[PDB]
Amino acid sequence: LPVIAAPSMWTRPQIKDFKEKIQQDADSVITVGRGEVVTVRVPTHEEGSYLFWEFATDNYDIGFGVYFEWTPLLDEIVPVYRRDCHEEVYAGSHQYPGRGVYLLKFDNSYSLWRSKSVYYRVYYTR
Amino acid sequence: PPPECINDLLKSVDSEEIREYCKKKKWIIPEIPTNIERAM
Repeated sequence: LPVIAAPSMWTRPQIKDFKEKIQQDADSVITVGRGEVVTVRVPTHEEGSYLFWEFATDNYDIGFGVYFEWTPLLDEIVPVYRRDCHEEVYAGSHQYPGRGVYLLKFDNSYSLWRSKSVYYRVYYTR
Repeated sequence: PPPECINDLLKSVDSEEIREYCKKKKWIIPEIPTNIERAM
């Protein structure tokens, strides 16, 4: 079967620059309600190698994970876990296993009282 | 511009500057998501 390459993840200290840049270019800021899971679907491009993602939050942590949907099978790429992306920007990358759709899950399920503001950015290489 | 090397860069040195430059050279192409789903 297809062997799935391991994702890469890291962080960069400048949070304020990221959120500043996001608001400028477009308005895409996901507001995740209380007990909600937002899933951003990001398909693979016919000629493309990797998907790069970035995300950050304002006042609070949030759950993040990455799944891959084939061409409904699901591979788990980054298992869903809580990140402190309010302190720093969180980034990562993964190589295409094949033709399919990436599911970026922003998981607030645990939080009873608190909505989360999510700034995110996505890229791909060729 | 090999994909694997673009990754080692951004890991080690990451900023808006590197991102915009990598956008300039079309090493990284801005992505457009399709659907954004909401569940409880």
